Amino acid sequence: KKIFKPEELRQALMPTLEALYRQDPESLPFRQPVDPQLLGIPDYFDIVKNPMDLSTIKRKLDTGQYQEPWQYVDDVWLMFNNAWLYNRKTSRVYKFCSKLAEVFEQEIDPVMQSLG
Ligand SMILES: CCOc1ccc(C(C)=O)cc1-c1cccc(N2CCCC(F)(F)C2)c1
Repeated sequence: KKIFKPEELRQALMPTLEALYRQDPESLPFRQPVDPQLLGIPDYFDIVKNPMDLSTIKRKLDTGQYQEPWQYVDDVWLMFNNAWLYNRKTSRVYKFCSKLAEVFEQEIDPVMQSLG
């Protein structure tokens, strides 16, 4: 049973998160937690029960909250699923989410092979 050290996870997985941050404009809606009052979308927390964003994932990596790589992947996918659930298919946020999911799939695969 492989035990992953926090710095091993940070060194392997942080570059995949940085690849999402580097997408501009597509990462802009995801860099900070959704603020429904500021954005004028007060129904947000009625629809999205478990919010997630890039800055929260980065903090979890920096503070050793993930014991296994799949837990990090689950949080990235939670962020994507929240955006596809909440936003309309024609919206900027939905299409930007779809682009981030393509980028993430490409970056995470070789990294998971290396962590095996
Ligand atoms: C359109 C209502 O804002 C949102 C709705 C939903 C969600 C989620 C993640 O479900 C996010 C945002 C959000 C948050 C910050 C910035 C931005 N943007 C600023 C730059 C231009 C832009 F990238 F197109 C959009 C969008």
